[PDB]
Amino acid sequence: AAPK
Amino acid sequence: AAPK
Amino acid sequence: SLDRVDWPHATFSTPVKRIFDTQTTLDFQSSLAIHRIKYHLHKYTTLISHCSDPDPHATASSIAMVNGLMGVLDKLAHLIDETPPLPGPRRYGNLACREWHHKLDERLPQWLQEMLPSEYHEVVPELQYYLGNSFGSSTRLDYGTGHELSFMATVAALDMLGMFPHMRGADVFLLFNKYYTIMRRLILTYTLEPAGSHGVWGLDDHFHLVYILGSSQWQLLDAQAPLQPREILDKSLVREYKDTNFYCQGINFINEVKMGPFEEHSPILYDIAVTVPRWSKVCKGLLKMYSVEVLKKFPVVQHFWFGTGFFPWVNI
Amino acid sequence: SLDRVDWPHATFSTPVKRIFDTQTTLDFQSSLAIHRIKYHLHKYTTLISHCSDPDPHATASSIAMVNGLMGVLDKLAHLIDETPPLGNLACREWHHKLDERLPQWLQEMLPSEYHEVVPELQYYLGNSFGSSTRLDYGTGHELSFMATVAALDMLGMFPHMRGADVFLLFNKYYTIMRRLILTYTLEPAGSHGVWGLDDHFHLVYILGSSQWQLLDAQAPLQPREILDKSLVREYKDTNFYCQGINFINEVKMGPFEEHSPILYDIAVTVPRWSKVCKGLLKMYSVEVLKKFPVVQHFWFGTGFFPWVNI
Ligand SMILES: [Cl-]
Repeated sequence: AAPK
Repeated sequence: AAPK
Repeated sequence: SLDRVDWPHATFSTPVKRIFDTQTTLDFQSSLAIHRIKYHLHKYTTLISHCSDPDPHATASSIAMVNGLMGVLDKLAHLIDETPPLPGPRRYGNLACREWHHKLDERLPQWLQEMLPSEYHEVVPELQYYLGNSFGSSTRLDYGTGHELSFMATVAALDMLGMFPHMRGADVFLLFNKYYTIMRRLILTYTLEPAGSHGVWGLDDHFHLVYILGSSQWQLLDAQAPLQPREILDKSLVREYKDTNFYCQGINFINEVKMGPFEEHSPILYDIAVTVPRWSKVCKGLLKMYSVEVLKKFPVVQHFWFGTGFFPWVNI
Repeated sequence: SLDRVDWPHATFSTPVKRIFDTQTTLDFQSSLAIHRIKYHLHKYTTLISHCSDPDPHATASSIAMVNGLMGVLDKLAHLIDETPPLGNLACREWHHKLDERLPQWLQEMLPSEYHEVVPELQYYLGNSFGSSTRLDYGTGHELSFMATVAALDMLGMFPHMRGADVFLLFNKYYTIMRRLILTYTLEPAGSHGVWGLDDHFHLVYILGSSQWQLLDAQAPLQPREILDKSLVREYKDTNFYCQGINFINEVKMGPFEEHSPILYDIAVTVPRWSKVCKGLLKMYSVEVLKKFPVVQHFWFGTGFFPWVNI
């Protein structure tokens, strides 16, 4: 969902 | 390895 | 219900943050806000595929409201002129931009005041927000799928109030055409950075909806369509249709801005052009994409804010 | 071997496009060239962890070639000064002069018993500056730089190379790069956007972390502290990471958590530099070396980075  |  | 805000008995307030982290983007997947969004996106896609062949010189709907939402885009379009950009390197968000948004955040509430008739003004704070957030980031000096998503949201709101009776694909064509005219002009003048951009691993730096719309328009004609998906690869033909069709309009805009061989810089659109035999496929595929690549990704959706009127953070 | 070149008995030729598609990016993964790249990657990285506190107004190494190559970087720096803007159309123009004058300048740089090496070198360095025609810069160009300094290493041009030189060299290189990007308005070449590490660079941040890695907890900054604008500013001549993050800081406008979510994440998450370094390497092999949009334009000669198996 969100960059890591 | 490449966008598709 | 996915389609009509229960006007009168349903209360509005200023929308507020709700997407925060990974889970929060996921709970959003099941919200009433989203089912409305996906619904109005379906409708406008379905509608627009009636308009394969829009009037490039069209000026007004027969619906009052497409004409107001037209005229208010018009007013905030005049604003760019009043906000000459700052000299210097054409490389990042050009600073003049903060100013334009200050001016916007000042007469928008007025301009929607006039636009909706009396009885509705108690809708503005919610509406204000969405339209307001349609044109790029206030302080990042960017613009991407998330705001484009916000404009569709504005319209869906106005729609949810039942002020687009019998809206034909030509009305969707008309409002978005002005919308993209403006956004094309903002991106170039304020020299804006992309937001939520997935780089060379995304559809387009700023847009996705344009393409789902463009593609829809030729959906129903595919074999008898003035161009094939293969052909948007031809700078000359794209130009020929860039007024009649959002997909050409999109591709034309990449083409203007970005410098290399098209295949190197827009590899996905390239693959589509070379791989999807027909527009009805592209659109099916570009819709599936939207709901992954925008509706489910955080950098892209976290500035969707929820009120209690149009796009509530309640479950299903 | 990863390390030397059969000089003079391996032959050298103008590099030539080799990575074409998904298939051939996966072959490349077993090329001599790739291991020769990975090998020097490690080298510079561990060397530089020797150099947490480099002389920020050092000019000259004690090694012959690092001033020679310094001097070449310098000869083309100067080229910019004589090629003003209106990506930016003045720029193909700059690249044009780079190839008129560059084979020539590497002519001086090496011993006359070496000239056979240029077409190949010529290619690798002359491509460390972003595309002739696409008007972009990205990590494949950065990887090209390293590649070049590796060619030199491989002719043993650099005996007992020290961290401090692997600084100095690179530190100069980026100095030009920050310049070329702004003066030319060069776009991001081959990037993930927000889903990538930096619009333009990945090595700055490996080196960057190396340096502070050995001392981690006694490092002047900790990894969460890159998020403070002035602490970052203090270190940016002396530490590549801060230089990296400084650059972002003076170019990208919103909150940092918002426009470089990945670097943010690192900084709020990875407790110690050695681990930050460890990650960025692992990630350099996925995100740069196995990504075709990024390596496609790494061409292969017969002499330095050859397109053959193991
Ligand atoms: Cl700021």
